[PDB]
Amino acid sequence: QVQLVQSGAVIKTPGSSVKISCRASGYNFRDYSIHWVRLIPDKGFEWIGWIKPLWGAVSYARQLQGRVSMTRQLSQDPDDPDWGVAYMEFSGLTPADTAEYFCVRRGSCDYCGDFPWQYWGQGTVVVVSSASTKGPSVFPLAPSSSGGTAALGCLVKDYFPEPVTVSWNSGALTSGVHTFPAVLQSSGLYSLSSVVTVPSSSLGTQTYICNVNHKPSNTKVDKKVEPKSCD
Amino acid sequence: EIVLTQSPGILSLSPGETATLFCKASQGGNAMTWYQKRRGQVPRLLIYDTSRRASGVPDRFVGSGSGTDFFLTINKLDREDFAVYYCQQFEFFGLGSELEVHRTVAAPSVFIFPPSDEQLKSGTASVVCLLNNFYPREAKVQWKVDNALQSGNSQESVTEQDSKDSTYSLSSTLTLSKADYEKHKVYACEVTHQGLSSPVTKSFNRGEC
Ligand SMILES: [Cu+2]
Ligand SMILES: [Cu+2]
Ligand SMILES: [Cu+2]
Repeated sequence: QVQLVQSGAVIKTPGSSVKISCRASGYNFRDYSIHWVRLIPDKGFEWIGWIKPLWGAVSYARQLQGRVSMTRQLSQDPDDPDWGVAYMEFSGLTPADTAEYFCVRRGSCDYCGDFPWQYWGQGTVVVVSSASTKGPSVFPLAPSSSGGTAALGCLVKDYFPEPVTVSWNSGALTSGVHTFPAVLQSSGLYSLSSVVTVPSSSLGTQTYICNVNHKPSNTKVDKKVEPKSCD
Repeated sequence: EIVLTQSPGILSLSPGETATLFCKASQGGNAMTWYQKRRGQVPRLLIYDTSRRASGVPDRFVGSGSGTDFFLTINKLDREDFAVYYCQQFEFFGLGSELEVHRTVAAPSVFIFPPSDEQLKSGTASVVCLLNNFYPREAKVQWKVDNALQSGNSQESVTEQDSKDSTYSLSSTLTLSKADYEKHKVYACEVTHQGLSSPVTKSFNRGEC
């Protein structure tokens, strides 16, 4: 059973480098080329390079030359050849390099070459940013001032890094809830909103609380959302 | 270098129908590879050597073509098949074709939310417009502040297609300084969508209940 297991997600500052590991098992590591590819938001896949573990020979994408350094650790016991670790170090990082990085390997086809990738690592998210960790401010999206359908929510603003999780009434409210994907603001901080639709007739009887969790800052907020106080 | 051009960008079909995806190569005579990427899932090899199915790939996936013109056909597609499909030759990739679920047109319910007093104390005003449970995903949201059309100061976010009712929801957030917010009265979100015979506007007046 061929398996490729990558290191975890990371935040990097512009100008730094990231070294991603790919721990391979289930076959003779010296006998197959390991490739690397990234999936870039709004731009798609970009091949990074390959490494042939036997001698460490490499080939890198021409437009990335200088930015990529691939290495490996081989088993030193000839009794135990069916594992290895491949590394891809990517330097000169900028926010444009925020992407999901994959180690990949060909399958069983002996004539198709090394680019049809049967086996994929699980991916490594790399976020390149100069921002510092920060918990979110949670503000109410108050139901409009009937008996019909009302919308209400929580605005989760100015946090870094992802992710935030949102529940309603400690998980008791799930129908009609939409928690939007975060947007990156010009400040370098993320923001999202979570909303729910409910019967208008319930606004005086039922309490609605959004439960916001931002583990990177160990921030936990419970915000009660109610009609705004009017004259 | 090779350029691979995929079409259509988005294909909208129902389970049980047949999907045809196209990938055109700038150079003829190389074999074609196809991958599936479900939302949030690791990419999966589907087809190699133009028509060969990879491990575990059911026979309803058929890779075909030759020369420069290549096709992926998904016969009697399954709900698990809604995904983005990519073609590849060597280091070169298509930009993907998304298969999404077709359903009847549904106009969005639209809601507008003023900034909270709590936030305003901080010097910033976020105004939010919600478009709920609509199909298809294409929508136009225009912010107006005392009827002045806004540009450059809003951001949108769209949910994944709903796994049960195949709709989308969308938020647009307008960000203003407190000073700018207090200079004007009428805050409006104007929504254009195929399900609306004419655009719908939701608005509030600053300082008014
Ligand atoms: Cu909804
Ligand atoms: Cu499938
Ligand atoms: Cu004005």
